[PDB]
Amino acid sequence: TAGELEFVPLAANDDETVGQWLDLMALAAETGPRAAPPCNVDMVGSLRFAPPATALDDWVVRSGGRVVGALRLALPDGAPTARVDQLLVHPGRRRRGIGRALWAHARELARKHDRTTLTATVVESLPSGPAQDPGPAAFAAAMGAHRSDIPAGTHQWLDLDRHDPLADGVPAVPAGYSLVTWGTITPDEYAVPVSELELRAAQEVRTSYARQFETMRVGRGRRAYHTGAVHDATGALAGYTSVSKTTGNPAYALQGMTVVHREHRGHALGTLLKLANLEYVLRHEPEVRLVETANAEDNHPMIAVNAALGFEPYDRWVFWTAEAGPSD
Ligand SMILES: CC(=O)SCCNC(=O)CCNC(=O)[C@H](O)C(C)(C)COP(=O)(O)OP(=O)(O)OC[C@H]1O[C@@H](n2cnc3c(N)ncnc32)[C@H](O)[C@@H]1OP(=O)(O)O
Repeated sequence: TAGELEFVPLAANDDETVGQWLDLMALAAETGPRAAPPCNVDMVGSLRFAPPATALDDWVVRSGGRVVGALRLALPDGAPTARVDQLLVHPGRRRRGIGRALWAHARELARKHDRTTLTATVVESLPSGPAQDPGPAAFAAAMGAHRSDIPAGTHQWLDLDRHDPLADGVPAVPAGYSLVTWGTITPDEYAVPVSELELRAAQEVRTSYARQFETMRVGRGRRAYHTGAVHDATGALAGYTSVSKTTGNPAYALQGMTVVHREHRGHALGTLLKLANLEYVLRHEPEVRLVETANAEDNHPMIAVNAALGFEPYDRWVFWTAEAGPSD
């Protein structure tokens, strides 16, 4: 084992290592999937602000005193899994065993932390979209992982220079409803409704958990655009939608989920929300051209509604699991 590679914990206040890790990512992305390039604010931020009720176990591996690879695990409280958020080898040092060594490290950490399975997201090909590097899938299989049975993510791209869903402007707001907007922090009055929109003083635990996500994203320098639909006669939150923007990459943005309350369906609110919030976005983020989103592949309509707005299916986010295995 030892000699060639050194395992070192990745720590936010370690400027040099952190720097070499940002560079590794930058270098890797040049020959990785289609993606917004890593944002350094977002990435250094991901070392200071963890998601709620989640422990981060981050590592770097070195050859000759330099970072040649990285492993980040997310450990959700209570759960028996360890999510592999990053397992990355310098693109000029692949096929020497590093990945294998990182993966043995991941299992040893899962085991130590009382987790029985590792999960990962692996980029693969869509049945008829553009062929993707098969390496990461063959690595996964070779580590002993299996394709899980939860349906994969259909990962889509809208490109505003090839289609403008706003060509006819934003549609008419249906009678009885008004629109509202907010930024990175949910207004006090919609906190509870947002959190319940898709379902005592258990609301506080909920509201507080959501607030930790919102601050995580700000800590990571992300801006966010929300549009809400309100039912005037009841003042109920009928639906909302969002878009997330990293400090980096002025041309890129992330399209979030669109939610519409069960009792307010049938009024094209979903398309209204998407279109109106996009208008909102471009007004403050005029350089945005490339918007990404992802849906459960098994839900064709939601995907279709996105296609109608010009998002095209690009690549496939497949879920894998593996056993942490015995310590003994
Ligand atoms: C669950 C996961 O972690 S999936 C991987 C997620 N990470 C990424 O996609 C990030 C971008 N890619 C990378 O960093 C690298 O391509 C990754 C992580 C494979 C790193 O792998 P490396 O360090 O190059 O591979 P490594 O040398 O450790 O092991 C490869 C073993 O797995 C398989 N394997 C690894 N890469 C490949 C590949 N590109 N094509 C085919 N088989 C591969 C082979 O069986 C290989 O066996 P060995 O050479 O005798 O033949």
